[PDB]
Amino acid sequence: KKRKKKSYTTPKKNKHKRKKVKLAVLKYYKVDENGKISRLRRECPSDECGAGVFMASHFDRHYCGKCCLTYCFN
Amino acid sequence: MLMPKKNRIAIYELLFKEGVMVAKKDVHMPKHPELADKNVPNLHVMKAMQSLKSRGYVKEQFAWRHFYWYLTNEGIQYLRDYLHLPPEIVPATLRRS
Amino acid sequence: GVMDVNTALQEVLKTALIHDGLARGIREAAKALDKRQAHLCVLASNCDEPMYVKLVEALCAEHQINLIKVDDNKKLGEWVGLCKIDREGKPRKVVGCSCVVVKDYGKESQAKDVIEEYFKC
Amino acid sequence: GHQQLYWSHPRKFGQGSRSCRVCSNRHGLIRKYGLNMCRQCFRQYAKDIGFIKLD
Amino acid sequence: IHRIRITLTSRNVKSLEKVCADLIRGAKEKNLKVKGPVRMPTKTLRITTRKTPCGEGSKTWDRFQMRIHKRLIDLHSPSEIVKQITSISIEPGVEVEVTIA
Repeated sequence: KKRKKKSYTTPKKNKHKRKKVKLAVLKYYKVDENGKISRLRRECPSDECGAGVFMASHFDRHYCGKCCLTYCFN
Repeated sequence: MLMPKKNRIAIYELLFKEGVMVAKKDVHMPKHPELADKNVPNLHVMKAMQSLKSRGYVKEQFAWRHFYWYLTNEGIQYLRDYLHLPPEIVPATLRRS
Repeated sequence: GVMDVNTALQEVLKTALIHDGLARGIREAAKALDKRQAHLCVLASNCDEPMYVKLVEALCAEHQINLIKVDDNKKLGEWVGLCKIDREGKPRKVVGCSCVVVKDYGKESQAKDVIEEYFKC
Repeated sequence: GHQQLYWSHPRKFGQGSRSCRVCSNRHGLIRKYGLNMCRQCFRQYAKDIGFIKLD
Repeated sequence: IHRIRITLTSRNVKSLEKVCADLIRGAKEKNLKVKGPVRMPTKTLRITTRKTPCGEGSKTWDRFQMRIHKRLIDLHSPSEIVKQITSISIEPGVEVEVTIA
């Protein structure tokens, strides 16, 4: 087979590669002097979320990707 | 493969229930003729077989657009090791022999 | 025969190995801790990062589960094998977790009783 | 979401996946008595089907 | 009713007739009123195929014809007797359809 000449736009089919911190804590908060947790992460009624999996809510809609729910506060 | 390891070990168990089956030559087939409605993509079935082909402990006898599985003693040993299970699960056909 | 918690640690790590498990990293650690499918815990001597150890202590406080702290747990966890398919890449672990159930369904042991007697204290 | 989106459009009238039952070939499929082969495989393998030439 | 019908079909006339003779003798070995073999019209299946794999040369075709010969043996007897006669190492290529009504 012959060349299709990917020369104008990005000739890249590779996936994303990102750098971040080893200790990324976004399901909890630290430096709080509290053994309990004030629940700012939304309660997920799916039987696949425990205490280690939660969701973050933005100003636009409610994000999902596990059970396709909606907790909308726009 | 963006596929969980537990399902790969499930495939290993289902194969270990026998010694060799056949595969349909297709990547667009959602399910498996033997593992019907068990969330086993055919493309990932041939992915598994091609992986053990890269290992070199399995082969094939492809015919009429159908993969024909193989298994050697070292390959059976490797599958019985990665299953983390006793070798006691011999193919049921000898129990029906 | 007489078999202690130090020898039983090898048994619990082997049982964890047989059911793979052994969750690593930082993400997705307290999934089994919420619904109490795991009934056993292991800790290593000393610590390297205070954040992880204080998070683990706070999580044990959130679940009312008592930790076990032992010495030279790393060798006892390395004896069971952590190769991750052949000599390609390297393992790395700090805290040993025998998640989801203590003992095998068809393989029991008297080490479970002594481990839990020293685990519920 | 391809896992629930896989095989969305049912291609039932076409024989891309219902081609000659022997190999990756097309262009001359015949469905007489449900052969599902091209001419090549049928003619080379007509001795086992049971079709003989005495006309 | 106990009229057992064997719809027996095969590709070879001689093997078919040997099967029919053996079956009707095994019925004749017992006390069973029977009818003669009823020969339904043989199916002649035509498949005319181009010979050259890629179109070239004179327009040449093969004509593969499939002759399917079918007899029926309907005898007034319980099917168990006919099955007792059946275990006679039936000729290969001769298929039997059992009709009980």
